[PDB]
Amino acid sequence: AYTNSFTRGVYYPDKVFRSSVLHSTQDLFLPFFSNVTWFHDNPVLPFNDGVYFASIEKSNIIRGWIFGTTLDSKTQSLLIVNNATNVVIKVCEFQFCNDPFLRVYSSANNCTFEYVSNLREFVFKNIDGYFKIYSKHTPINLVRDLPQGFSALEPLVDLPIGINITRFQTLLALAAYYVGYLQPRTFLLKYNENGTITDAVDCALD
Amino acid sequence: NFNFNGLTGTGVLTESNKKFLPFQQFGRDIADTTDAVRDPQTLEILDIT
Ligand SMILES: *[C@@H]1O[C@H](CO)[C@@H](O[C@@H]2O[C@H](CO)[C@@H](O)[C@H](O)[C@H]2NC(C)=O)[C@H](O)[C@H]1NC(C)=O
Ligand SMILES: *[C@@H]1O[C@H](CO)[C@@H](O[C@@H]2O[C@H](CO)[C@@H](O)[C@H](O)[C@H]2NC(C)=O)[C@H](O)[C@H]1NC(C)=O
Ligand SMILES: *[C@@H]1O[C@H](CO)[C@@H](O[C@@H]2O[C@H](CO)[C@@H](O)[C@H](O)[C@H]2NC(C)=O)[C@H](O)[C@H]1NC(C)=O
Ligand SMILES: *[C@@H]1O[C@H](CO)[C@@H](O)[C@H](O)[C@H]1NC(C)=O
Ligand SMILES: *[C@@H]1O[C@H](CO)[C@@H](O)[C@H](O)[C@H]1NC(C)=O
Repeated sequence: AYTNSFTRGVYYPDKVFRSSVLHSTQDLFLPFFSNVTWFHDNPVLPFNDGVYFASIEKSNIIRGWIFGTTLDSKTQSLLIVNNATNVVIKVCEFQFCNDPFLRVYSSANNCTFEYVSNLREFVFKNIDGYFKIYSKHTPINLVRDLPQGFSALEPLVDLPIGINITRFQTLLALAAYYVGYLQPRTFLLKYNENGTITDAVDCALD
Repeated sequence: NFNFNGLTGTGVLTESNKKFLPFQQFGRDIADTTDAVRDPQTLEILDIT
């Protein structure tokens, strides 16, 4: 099933404060009114050149994500698990199970990295050997459909970790979520007097 | 004159009112010249004029 992106999925493309200015950036963005896939299952989804991911939950139903070329111990796989107490980010040649319900993996080997710390919205990029997470949690009127209107995702996590990713999955506890793929688009971004991005033009749209 | 993490420049390092988000390290002018900087030790925001 599919849904429109409804102009969501903009994020800050630089770690640079800009304000009272319109800035053009050619970058990997979710296009305006793009064709996002919709879910309520957790398939071996493609990752392509990057993902917008969003979910609406009232009881913390999702518990994270996993990424790689294989999702098998032949290669390094990136994992983000949000357990009952912590966000745990790991890169290992994991041996994952048939469904990452929360029993995500049997074992881990050849590890190279670790990091530890409403509508939920995320963007994942894996470019030139970095991996980046941007996010926002957005309060909304209903529990099960992607809203109209605009807000820009702030950078959350930023990792110099060099993985190759073509597949990803969603972790679940024992809810409506949406997946959209980034395209290399020029966006004209409106940075307001507080330097927050309040609006954008997708120069490819129309 | 100053050097912030290798950002050479000159100016008057006025204490900034600008509301840097916690990830942002530098501010830029409409030209690419640097307009503000986060101090790498105190992590306050300074204007560069
Ligand atoms: C959620 O994950 C964190 C990892 O970030 C777990 O933290 C470890 O907890 C044990 C005690 O149970 C400590 O000895 C370790 O030092 C902790 N590791 C880190 C990196 O902090 C945490 O236990 C997990 N939560 C639950 C409920 O199991
Ligand atoms: C960890 O990854 C390495 C590759 O980086 C694997 O290395 C092979 O290990 C076996 C057993 O030691 C050797 O016979 C091969 O020659 C190694 N390959 C290379 C290219 O050196 C290793 O298999 C991985 N770990 C596990 C547990 O499989
Ligand atoms: C710029 O930032 C300030 C916050 O520092 C915004 O002011 C707040 O706006 C909300 C609106 O719901 C009020 O509840 C707060 O009381 C305001 N705080 C202060 C200190 O005034 C302001 O709206 C922002 N401006 C723009 C254009 O985004
Ligand atoms: C969305 O994408 C699928 C292919 O992935 C296609 O079959 C469907 O018609 C598309 N919908 C629109 C409105 O473009
Ligand atoms: C670095 O120096 C500043 C003072 O210039 C101090 O406030 C800060 O805590 C120091 N950072 C660390 C990590 O010790």
